[PDB]
Amino acid sequence: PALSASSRALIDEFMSVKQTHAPIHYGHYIIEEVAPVRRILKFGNKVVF
Amino acid sequence: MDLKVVVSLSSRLYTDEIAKMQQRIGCILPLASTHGTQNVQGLGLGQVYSLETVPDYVSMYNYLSDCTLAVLDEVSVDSLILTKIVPGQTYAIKNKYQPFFQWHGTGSLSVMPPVFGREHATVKLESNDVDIVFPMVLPTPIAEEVLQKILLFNVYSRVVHMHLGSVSYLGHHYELALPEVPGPLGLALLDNLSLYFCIMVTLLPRASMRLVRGLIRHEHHDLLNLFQEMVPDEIARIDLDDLSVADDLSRMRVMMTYLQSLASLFNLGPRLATAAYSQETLTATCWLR
Amino acid sequence: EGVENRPFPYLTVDADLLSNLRQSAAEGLFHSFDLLVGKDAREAGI
Amino acid sequence: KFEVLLGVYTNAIQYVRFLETALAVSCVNTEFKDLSRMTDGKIQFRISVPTIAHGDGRRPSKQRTFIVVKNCHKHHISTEMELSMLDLEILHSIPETPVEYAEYVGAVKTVASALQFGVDALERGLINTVLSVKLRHAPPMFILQTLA
Amino acid sequence: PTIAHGDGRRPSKQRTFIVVKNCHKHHISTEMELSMLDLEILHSIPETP
Amino acid sequence: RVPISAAVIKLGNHAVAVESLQKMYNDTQSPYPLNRRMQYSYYFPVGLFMPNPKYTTSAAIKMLDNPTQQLPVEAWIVNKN
Amino acid sequence: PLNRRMQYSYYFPVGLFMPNPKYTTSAAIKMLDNPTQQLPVEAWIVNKN
Repeated sequence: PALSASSRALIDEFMSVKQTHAPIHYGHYIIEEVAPVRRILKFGNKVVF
Repeated sequence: MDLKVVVSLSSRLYTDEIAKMQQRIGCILPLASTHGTQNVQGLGLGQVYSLETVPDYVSMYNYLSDCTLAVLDEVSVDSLILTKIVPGQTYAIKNKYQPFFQWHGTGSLSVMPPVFGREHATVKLESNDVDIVFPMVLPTPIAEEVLQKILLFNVYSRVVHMHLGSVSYLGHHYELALPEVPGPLGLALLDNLSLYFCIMVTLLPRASMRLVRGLIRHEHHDLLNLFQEMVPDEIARIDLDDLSVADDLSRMRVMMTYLQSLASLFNLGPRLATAAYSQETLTATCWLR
Repeated sequence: EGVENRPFPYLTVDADLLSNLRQSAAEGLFHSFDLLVGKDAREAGI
Repeated sequence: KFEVLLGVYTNAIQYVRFLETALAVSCVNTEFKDLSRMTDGKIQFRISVPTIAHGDGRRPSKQRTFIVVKNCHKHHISTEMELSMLDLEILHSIPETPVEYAEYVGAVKTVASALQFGVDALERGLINTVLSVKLRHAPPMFILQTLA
Repeated sequence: PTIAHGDGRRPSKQRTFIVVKNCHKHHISTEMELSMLDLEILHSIPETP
Repeated sequence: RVPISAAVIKLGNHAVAVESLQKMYNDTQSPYPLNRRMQYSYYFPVGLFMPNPKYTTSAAIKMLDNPTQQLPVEAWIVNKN
Repeated sequence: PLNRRMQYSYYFPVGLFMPNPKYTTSAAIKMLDNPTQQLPVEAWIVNKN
């Protein structure tokens, strides 16, 4: 699975809390990407590993 | 000059495949590159003629025109050895093709896409995932009518078709497979033929209509049998003109150049000029025309 | 393109100056160079 | 007013060798060369694994031999070296004047830098085909962390 | 040098690069001054302390 | 016999060698067969509908619309940059 | 000559418009205004001091 979302807000909350982010918020979803490569993401300065 | 390609396999060729390739020794194979050592994935005609897509033969004709040709002389384990075909050398080509056309007249041969079917010349390698298809070698009098059947099936899909689907020979009739759609490049050749015809229809002469009219009403040749004793009206309304020689002479010069251009368009695929064919040895000493 | 090809006595240095050469000549690090492939790679006629 | 040639330089091609590199640790070079002479590319081994003599009355612990056949991979390694014909025309022409002696020495040096090119090309093609053999029979580690 | 390949590819023959490097020229110059009163004494001979 | 230039590392009881043929291939300007390609397939859905007993698990995010009727219609993904 | 300078270009938008399905991804920012009818007129940036 790739890093998919349903709104920009779940994207902005994925970087804010990597552990306590909600995969579902009422109708929207966010699909955290797993892969053989752990691609590192940077949105401004909030990095996730 | 060493003219010898050693096409090498990755995996081991099984014994039944060795027997099937030893059954085909001396046949034409087209190569991808002209160099001394190659790989199997790229040997033959299978890269343009695949099982997944429609049989389009006009791109196979231009592939056989562009890439080099080689004969198969030695097949062994893990490797099969080929001999290239260059101008200036005489090569022995045996008739191992499944719709058998006898080369009695020693006519010039022609290298064809496998229009008669894949599965008789499909010869299959279960060592590596590749399919070697051998191009059909056959004389050009059969080749022109096979190419015209290919070109005519696409225009007679709309409007008896078993005569166009099969081939005609002196001894036998063989079934050659036609697709429902020719393809992009076959449609391009049919488009170029349509533009040539729709331009050249106005540059037709007027005098030969008077010949066919007086010959229909006067003397039936064996060649005049197609009309079934009937003339259309277009002949009449182009025979409401008087005949001169100057415009007809310029029209016949441009007709000469247009018939030369049509000779350029129909001549597709390689041709081999045979000399001293041996019917008892079943091989033929040939060179590239 | 500004280079002569004469049968010079070329001094044989031991530097590793083959590394990234066929790609560096393509982009144009060298202002003037001659590529001699095949029969042109010869100590030329005097 | 002159035009200085500030020196003139060429590179020394390093002589790689397959028995000098450590890729030949994983290969034993047999001096037999009969598997090139042999028609079939197979060799049959009568291997015999041991067995644990079991005691409960389940099944008799029959001996284990395996008649395994290892097919040999024959690879063909080929380079080419386009060599000019007017180098041959000086190679056969005996030189007498010192300028044609220098030109003939240059022709021999051009020829001896093509045979050396061929030998240096077949000691890199050998390492390349050996390394491609060891990368064709190399299943990945995410399989053989468990299959092994 | 070139690797001999067994797969059918267009093989590069014996290549030889002849790359030359042209020299540069850097011409530098400062400008110093000298009073003519400091030269009319330099080109004389004195007989006085 | 002769010294072989090969850095030998000790992994337990075996003393394996570590040799790089990168210099052998960079003098050809040919690619080293250990810089391989790896193509994984990436799949993601777009436009799904979460079933009508609806929930959140985050008291931080507050959208200004009706939570019962909201449909994903696009899927914001990320690039390699 | 080893006290050189840089030319970094800094770009920032002034007075954009957030689209209509408005969200937020934080607590503890409570404004006494209408969140649906919100528009930036400025862009507060930070000096080098």
